[PDB]
Amino acid sequence: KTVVVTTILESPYVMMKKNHEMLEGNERYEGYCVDLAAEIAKHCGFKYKLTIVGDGKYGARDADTKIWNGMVGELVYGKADIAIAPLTITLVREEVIDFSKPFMSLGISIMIKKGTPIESAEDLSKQTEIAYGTLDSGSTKEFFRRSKIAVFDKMWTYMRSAEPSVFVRTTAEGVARVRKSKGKYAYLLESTMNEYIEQRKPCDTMKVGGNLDCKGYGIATPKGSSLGNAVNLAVLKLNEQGLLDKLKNKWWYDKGECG
Amino acid sequence: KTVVVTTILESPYVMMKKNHEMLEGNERYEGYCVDLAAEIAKHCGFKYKLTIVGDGKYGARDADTKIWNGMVGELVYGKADIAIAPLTITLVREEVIDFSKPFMSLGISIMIKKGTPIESAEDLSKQTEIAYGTLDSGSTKEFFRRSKIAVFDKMWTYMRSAEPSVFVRTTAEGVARVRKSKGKYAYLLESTMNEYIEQRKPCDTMKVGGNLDCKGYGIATPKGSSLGNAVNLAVLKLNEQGLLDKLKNKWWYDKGEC
Ligand SMILES: O=c1[nH]c2cc(C(F)(F)F)c(N3CCOCC3)cc2n(CP(=O)(O)O)c1=O
Ligand SMILES: O=c1[nH]c2cc(C(F)(F)F)c(N3CCOCC3)cc2n(CP(=O)(O)O)c1=O
Repeated sequence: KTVVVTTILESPYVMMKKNHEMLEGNERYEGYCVDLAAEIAKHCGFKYKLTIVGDGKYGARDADTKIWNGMVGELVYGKADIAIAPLTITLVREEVIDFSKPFMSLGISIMIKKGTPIESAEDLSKQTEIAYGTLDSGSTKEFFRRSKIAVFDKMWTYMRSAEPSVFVRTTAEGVARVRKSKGKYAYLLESTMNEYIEQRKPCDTMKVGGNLDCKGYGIATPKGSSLGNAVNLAVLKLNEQGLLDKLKNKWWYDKGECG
Repeated sequence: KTVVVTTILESPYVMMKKNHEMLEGNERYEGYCVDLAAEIAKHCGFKYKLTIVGDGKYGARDADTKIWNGMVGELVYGKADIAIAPLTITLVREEVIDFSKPFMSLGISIMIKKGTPIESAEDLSKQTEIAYGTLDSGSTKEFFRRSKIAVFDKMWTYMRSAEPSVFVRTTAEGVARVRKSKGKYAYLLESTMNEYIEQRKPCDTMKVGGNLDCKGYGIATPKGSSLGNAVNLAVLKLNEQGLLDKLKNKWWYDKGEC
């Protein structure tokens, strides 16, 4: 009764150890969610095997085929018993899977090259000298579109029609575009990923302002899992105990490069 | 067999009906959490008695006595089986009681008298001609103490050492102070209460800006309640079904006045 854990390769949640070819099983991996899985496993009392989600995806309905992909699909279709990953708690996913209480809280945020005279989304909306965009598809792009909040709809008005296109294909593209643009491009992305980059060499980016919305990552189990309650109580206790905060400090700041 | 529901009189969550002296039992009360209690009950299959928390409080641990007051205390000390109320999910409360998934999302927000040239917290930070404050003790002032976001810490720098005192003794004081100052005082309070007041006569306040943090209201049960699981699944399904949004629309906007 070894529990199959599905997860995803995304720094610093799960990463390959430098010498991973020499190692086997769970020892190939390290990261925030590697450590979290061990704590949850400990608290619930199960042995487990970490597996990387086959298709590299978090989980969406292939839009017109009704079939779930990513880690969600691995749970609904019985290929994994638990997902321990930065998986966003959403209502469409709650229709088919269960989430624990959030193990991390995050939201959309602004990344700038340090010295950029921007402090907030309002600041970006009021001005055109500094360009700004988001990933070229995903929740952050989707959030600005369907927002009705005036500051956010003005931002969508600007980004949708800007030329050259202010959207980027990957997080790495957005970040390179911030560092290369002399402080005249700003990037909208998840605060956790933003705080992670601000601790990476060459330490020239910074997160500014408060977050623009409220999301959480939760641990997911298939509906009717016998683990659901035990997992939820583990997260609650790990959160109360400060362990979640200690793991965040370890992988973001202890293992950081800019402190 | 009848479960005791503790809740609090807080408009529009639970309110006395116009003719409450004429009625008995659960029919004396009405509101968002009155209707929610009915849905939770329906979904979980229990009869229930609505009772108003004896001391009118939400729940805190007296530092000197270790004793909980309010609805939290009524759950932990066995006076109630469930709280169905706008009770904030917090880490100190989760140590002693269980919360369902949130049935409502809210945050700190800015209430303005209409016509005040303020649109955001940053705006308030850059200026002093318009004063601004919060309740004189509680989570919102507390959030400003420990903030490290630049705009929010500059605000706290200002508010702590301001004269006359920008803090107020009750929400009625803060709201009356917004209406009394023709737009030269701004009040920081929960987004839900802010949106509620903006739909009530005399329709002179409004919520401005986005929320400053992320909080949630949850249904609470004593630790080890057999209802904990049923309630959580009920809230999830009511949320999925849109009932929580419909109840918000009903008590905030359908029954609004502006
Ligand atoms: O559940 C989800 N969890 C996610 C977790 C992450 C992060 F932890 F930051 F890695 C990200 N990153 C966004 C930045 O580029 C790399 C991936 C995306 C996620 N998405 C897709 P989105 O919400 O459309 O962006 C989900 O759906
Ligand atoms: O659980 C809690 N739920 C609360 C719910 C509300 C309301 F908004 F009415 F629903 C309020 N306020 C009274 C109305 O005007 C401002 C907000 C306070 C609450 N508090 C104390 P706080 O956290 O110090 O603010 C709690 O502890």
